[PDB]
Amino acid sequence: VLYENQKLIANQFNSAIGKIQDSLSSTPSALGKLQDVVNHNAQALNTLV
Amino acid sequence: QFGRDIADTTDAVRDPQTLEILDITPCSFGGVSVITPGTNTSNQVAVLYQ
Ligand SMILES: *[C@@H]1O[C@H](CO)[C@@H](O[C@@H]2O[C@H](CO)[C@@H](O)[C@H](O)[C@H]2NC(C)=O)[C@H](O)[C@H]1NC(C)=O
Ligand SMILES: *[C@@H]1O[C@H](CO)[C@@H](O[C@@H]2O[C@H](CO)[C@@H](O)[C@H](O)[C@H]2NC(C)=O)[C@H](O)[C@H]1NC(C)=O
Repeated sequence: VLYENQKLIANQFNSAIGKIQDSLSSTPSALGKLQDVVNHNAQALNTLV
Repeated sequence: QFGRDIADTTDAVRDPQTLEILDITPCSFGGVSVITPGTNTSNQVAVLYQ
């Protein structure tokens, strides 16, 4: 099934790459875990001081 | 007369004699670190300031 539609799956892979490139910056809430851990460390330091 | 920051500490102050703004920052300090190959191999040590 690979070489029957190699151009089609190449175009689909390129479309998926473009879609995920758009979706990574489409919303500012797609990186919630890093923002949460950074804010938790910052708030821990803030309440420490 | 003086300013503060997010830590609610002293970072800037106005002198009572003139009108020049000052800044307060602590000098260099930290925990000292050591690097040694062990007493069973050699005796030279490399002291490190973190
Ligand atoms: C299988 O699905 C893919 C994607 O859903 C189809 O590729 C699309 O085909 C249409 C019409 O042929 C084009 O207008 C689109 O541009 C194609 N998409 C991409 C990303 O190239 C494909 O045709 C489908 N195959 C079958 C046999 O139904
Ligand atoms: C406190 O006294 C000092 C004395 O040096 C004053 O400083 C002088 O003030 C005069 C008046 O403006 C200036 O012409 C001089 O150039 C200043 N000298 C220096 C070294 O700064 C100062 O102004 C006084 N402060 C107050 C609030 O009266």
